[PDB]
Amino acid sequence: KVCYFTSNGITHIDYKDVELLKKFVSERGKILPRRVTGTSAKYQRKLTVAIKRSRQMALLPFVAE
Amino acid sequence: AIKKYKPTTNGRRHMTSSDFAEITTSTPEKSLLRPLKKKAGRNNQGKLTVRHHGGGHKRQYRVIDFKRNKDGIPGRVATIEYDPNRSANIALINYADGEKRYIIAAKGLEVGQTIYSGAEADIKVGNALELKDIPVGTVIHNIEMKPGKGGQLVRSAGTSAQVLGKEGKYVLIRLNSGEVRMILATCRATIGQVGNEQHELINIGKAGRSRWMGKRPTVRGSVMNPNDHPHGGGEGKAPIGRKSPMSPWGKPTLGYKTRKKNNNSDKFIVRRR
RNA sequence: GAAGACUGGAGUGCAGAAGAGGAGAGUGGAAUUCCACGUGUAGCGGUGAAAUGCGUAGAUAUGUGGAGGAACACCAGUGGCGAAGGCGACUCUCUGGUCUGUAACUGACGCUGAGGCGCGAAAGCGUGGGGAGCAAACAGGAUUAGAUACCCUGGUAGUCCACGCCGUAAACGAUGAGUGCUAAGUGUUAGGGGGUUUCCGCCCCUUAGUGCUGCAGCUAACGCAUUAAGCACUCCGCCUGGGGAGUACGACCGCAAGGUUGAAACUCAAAGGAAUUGACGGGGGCCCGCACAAGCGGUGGAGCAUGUGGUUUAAUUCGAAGCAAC
Ligand SMILES: [Mg+2]
Ligand SMILES: [Mg+2]
Ligand SMILES: [Mg+2]
Ligand SMILES: [Mg+2]
Ligand SMILES: [Mg+2]
Ligand SMILES: [Mg+2]
Ligand SMILES: [Mg+2]
Ligand SMILES: [Mg+2]
Ligand SMILES: [Mg+2]
Ligand SMILES: [Mg+2]
Ligand SMILES: [Mg+2]
Ligand SMILES: [Mg+2]
Ligand SMILES: [Mg+2]
Ligand SMILES: [Mg+2]
Ligand SMILES: [Mg+2]
Ligand SMILES: [Mg+2]
Ligand SMILES: [Mg+2]
Ligand SMILES: [Mg+2]
Ligand SMILES: [Mg+2]
Ligand SMILES: [Mg+2]
Ligand SMILES: [Mg+2]
Ligand SMILES: [Mg+2]
Ligand SMILES: [Mg+2]
Ligand SMILES: [Mg+2]
Ligand SMILES: [Mg+2]
Ligand SMILES: [Mg+2]
Ligand SMILES: [Mg+2]
Ligand SMILES: [Mg+2]
Ligand SMILES: [Mg+2]
Ligand SMILES: [Mg+2]
Ligand SMILES: [Mg+2]
Ligand SMILES: [Mg+2]
Ligand SMILES: [Mg+2]
Ligand SMILES: [Mg+2]
Ligand SMILES: [Mg+2]
Ligand SMILES: [Mg+2]
Ligand SMILES: [Mg+2]
Ligand SMILES: [Mg+2]
Ligand SMILES: [Mg+2]
Ligand SMILES: [Mg+2]
Ligand SMILES: [Mg+2]
Ligand SMILES: [Mg+2]
Ligand SMILES: [Mg+2]
Ligand SMILES: [Mg+2]
Ligand SMILES: [Mg+2]
Repeated sequence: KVCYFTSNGITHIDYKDVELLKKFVSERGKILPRRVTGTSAKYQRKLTVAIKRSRQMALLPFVAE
Repeated sequence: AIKKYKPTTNGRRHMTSSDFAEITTSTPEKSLLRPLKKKAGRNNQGKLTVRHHGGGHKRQYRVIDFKRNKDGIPGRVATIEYDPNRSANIALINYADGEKRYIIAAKGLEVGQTIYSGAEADIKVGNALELKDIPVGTVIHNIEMKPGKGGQLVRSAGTSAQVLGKEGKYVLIRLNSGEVRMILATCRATIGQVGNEQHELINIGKAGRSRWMGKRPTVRGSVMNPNDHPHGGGEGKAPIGRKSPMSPWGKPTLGYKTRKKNNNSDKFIVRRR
């Protein structure tokens, strides 16, 4: 459970923070559902856009392995 | 675009034409005009060898640059004009030297651009490059067959060819007719499709308008006499009472392949149309 | 009706929030297809079975590179936005609406709305680009008594884009718009206030959406029930037994297919909604029986007795017809 972002108070999810985003993707680069990481709805949407942006600039793998 | 006419008369009922929207000027470069004279299909001996020709509006040849052998000199596009001697339009180009030449106006060419020829030129519309410098997959036109001769292959309005692959001294190219052809890598070509793409939609609408371009009426062989055509003769309307439709000189005309059966360039053609 | 006054309805200002709302211009990665070149050999594909089909001019498989079109895996959720149709890759530009708080401002400026004007899935039409997959018509191979179908192999218009038409749908919540009043319980989306608390977190109050369960009340019943099908007020659209029939005639619109408006003669004594009790299903669960399994031994094979059919005869007397006649 517990929203990771709300618990730590971070209110801006950025696509450059490639080390943070890798927590919420699978080992293959797929985004994980909010019913597994437990993050709240308002922040899952922000997370999805940031991952899609940084996927484009080779910071994250589209399909990995 | 294409301009339609209201049916004010029966001869203008279905006639269409071009609006000439892309043509900039109307006065040719007087230093690049040469005279022509109609031949009407007449021969060296004065005989008629090719029929249905002769008797149109008089024209004047203007020399086109197919070789494109001025290398390293930037050239600015000045005007886009009308050439009666060919289907595509032409563009007047004055290089930085002060030398003026005509080329075939490609699609997307407009006044004010700059073009180059050589080995340092970019892959841009209007540039001329040797085929060994053109990457595979690009669309080219004005292909030439022998080095240093001048473009011959793809020149008509709205036509294009594509580079398929390189295999050494030669290059595979898919011509506009749809055959993969193999030509030398030292020949030149121009990037881009040819300009006047809408030329094939024009409806003549009149017999006189067809006569303006220098065409004479075509008589079907079925209405001739037995000594005039293999189809001639017969009481009433008659069918083709033969094994095959025939040309005026014999030699069946429907399906019969006429390419020479022992041609030298057969090895340089991969697949036919 | 006329002249004044007010702020709660309505709107503006100020401060915040969320969103696949729209149009244009670019860009990205998986995958099917095609092309060029490495390696390799006789198969590949398909079905309930097979054939058509592709393959020794060397495929299917595999590695590298290129071309082009279309749709956007996970996120994804009785989640969100829009008046309805509808809108899911990313970035930028131009844009419409909505919700919460404040009480700064105007001071009834409001609701509904026949004729009118716009938007309106998919198919379809006109001019022109584009065409990778899929696929009406169609061709071939199957199936069957026949198969103008379902199945297999291909395949054109079409599906895509620009502009102009069309004006329809189970266009559905089968439920017109506005406003007020009438028990509760519990999820979720976007906000606001307060208690506890170093934050974190838990609880209570509240506004606008989106679901489930339920009292009064309503309903023929099913069921609806603060997102009413309850109790009331204002304006609009529509109905008056079934067929003929959304037909004919007239009119308006359309390039065309057609669309909107729209009867009568004649004929029937019914058409219809919901729920009940059976019966049935090439619907689903559970139990039983020499019903299958585990056995032992027969029949169908050969020779005869014997009953039936068939057939032959003047007669071959009549009745029995899967199980349940022989
Ligand atoms: Mg001729
Ligand atoms: Mg011309
Ligand atoms: Mg005659
Ligand atoms: Mg003869
Ligand atoms: Mg004859
Ligand atoms: Mg006759
Ligand atoms: Mg107000
Ligand atoms: Mg949007
Ligand atoms: Mg292969
Ligand atoms: Mg709405
Ligand atoms: Mg006042
Ligand atoms: Mg209204
Ligand atoms: Mg109206
Ligand atoms: Mg459509
Ligand atoms: Mg197919
Ligand atoms: Mg309707
Ligand atoms: Mg619908
Ligand atoms: Mg609703
Ligand atoms: Mg209706
Ligand atoms: Mg109702
Ligand atoms: Mg009502
Ligand atoms: Mg109401
Ligand atoms: Mg209300
Ligand atoms: Mg109400
Ligand atoms: Mg709620
Ligand atoms: Mg509450
Ligand atoms: Mg809302
Ligand atoms: Mg509610
Ligand atoms: Mg009532
Ligand atoms: Mg209920
Ligand atoms: Mg109330
Ligand atoms: Mg509802
Ligand atoms: Mg009712
Ligand atoms: Mg009525
Ligand atoms: Mg009636
Ligand atoms: Mg009647
Ligand atoms: Mg019933
Ligand atoms: Mg047994
Ligand atoms: Mg045994
Ligand atoms: Mg046994
Ligand atoms: Mg046994
Ligand atoms: Mg025995
Ligand atoms: Mg008997
Ligand atoms: Mg009997
Ligand atoms: Mg029976």
